[PDB]
Amino acid sequence: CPGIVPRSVWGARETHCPRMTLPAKYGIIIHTAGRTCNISDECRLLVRDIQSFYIDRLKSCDIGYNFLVGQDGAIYEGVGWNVQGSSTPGYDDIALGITFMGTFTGIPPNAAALEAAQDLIQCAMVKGYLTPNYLLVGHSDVARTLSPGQALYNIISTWPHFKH
Amino acid sequence: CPGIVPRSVWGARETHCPRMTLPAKYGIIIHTAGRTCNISDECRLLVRDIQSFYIDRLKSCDIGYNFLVGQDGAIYEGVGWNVQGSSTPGYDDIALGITFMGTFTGIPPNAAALEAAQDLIQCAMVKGYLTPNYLLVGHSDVARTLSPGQALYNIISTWPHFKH
Amino acid sequence: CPGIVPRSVWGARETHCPRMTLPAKYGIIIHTAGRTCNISDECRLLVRDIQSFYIDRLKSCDIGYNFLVGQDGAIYEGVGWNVQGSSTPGYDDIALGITFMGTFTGIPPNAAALEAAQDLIQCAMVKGYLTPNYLLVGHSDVARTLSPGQALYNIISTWPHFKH
Amino acid sequence: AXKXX
Repeated sequence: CPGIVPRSVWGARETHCPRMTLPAKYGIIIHTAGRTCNISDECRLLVRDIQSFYIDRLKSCDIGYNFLVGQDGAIYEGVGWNVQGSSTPGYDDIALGITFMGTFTGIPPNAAALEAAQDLIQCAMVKGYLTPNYLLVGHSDVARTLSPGQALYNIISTWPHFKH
Repeated sequence: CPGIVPRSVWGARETHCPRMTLPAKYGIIIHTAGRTCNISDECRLLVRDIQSFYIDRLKSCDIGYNFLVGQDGAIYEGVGWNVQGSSTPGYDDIALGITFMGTFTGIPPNAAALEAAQDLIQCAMVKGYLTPNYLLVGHSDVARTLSPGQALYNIISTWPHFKH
Repeated sequence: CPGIVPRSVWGARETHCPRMTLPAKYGIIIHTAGRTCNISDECRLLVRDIQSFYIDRLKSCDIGYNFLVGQDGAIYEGVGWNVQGSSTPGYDDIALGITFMGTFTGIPPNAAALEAAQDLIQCAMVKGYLTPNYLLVGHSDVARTLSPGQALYNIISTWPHFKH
Repeated sequence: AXKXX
């Protein structure tokens, strides 16, 4: 889909992890709970630091998110559409993880970011990447976490195909 | 060759630069003219910082050195045996760059380090990575620079295949 | 893990060396290239001989191996799970060295010893001592050496989590 | 350093 800066432009380290079978029946909104980014050259560096945390500290195969969102109106590829993520035990092989870079427990993402996210989700089902009757959900609905924050959680609660 | 920690181990960024044709005719010794490292986990980090400076600040395709040396007695892969470096105008496509992490103008590198460099070069020609009549030269002989330091230069002047 | 005779039992010398951080991403199979032992009282003595060689002769802080294997079917603690060894420059702070007391370039170790080594590794992963996706490797893969012998290298090449 | 061949 349009508007996504690929793994080669931001300098992702190379890996080889379990493949994902489409279409995915679930959609998962997550937040990093860390610092955020506003200019391009700055976000590419933020995406670099996160993948390295997942590989070096958590001992995971790769960044645990399918896609990420920068406060710069752009979308950055994590593991992509064709690889499973690792943030929700038991839903990983049938879901797509989308997380905004930053801490949005009290403050939500800017307009340009939320727009970037919805356009991505709509482009997903229009192309069969997401089942025709998929289920959008909050990270907290199927995991031992507070993510993706109350503020951002109430926003997506109104979006299409949410479960509840 | 053994005693070499790969790009995946110290976490290198992904690139796709002009490849190099073997064997190489020149062998150039360089020093970074910066800070050094003595413990493993500490060196892995110094190599990440240097690659990033070349890509981000210098606008080069990748780290401009084929191999690097830490004072922990281990060798670290830059661009490798199969990719050209970018430090000597007119010799890059026909040479192999080996630099020592640190500033050795007045003080030379420890024993552990010096041994690793010679061990590496010896493995290179033994496997055809360097022409049987390759030429060893200081960086100062073929570039507008003082590198790799007078103290380090004087020591390598006695090494084999040196040009002078 | 059961089946391990401790330092106090074989009478080790006192030391105070750098600690290791668990889990360890690598597992290294090594051999001493020295004499072997078949009866307990004899192995306890060989272990004392090895420690003193590293300390008195090589000027090392302690025995350079985490654990050792005897042909009496028992396992002997070198520096342990919580201390770094010194046998692979650049991989020491992230690996667990396991070496069989003896020389196995042509003849591999008896069934008793091999069974205790595999049991130890399995007990290591289960208790989180080794990352669930650790990498098994021979000393020759990451160092300037022929250890742990061709005979032993072939056997371990079929063992799980091997890299290659 | 110092690209150009």
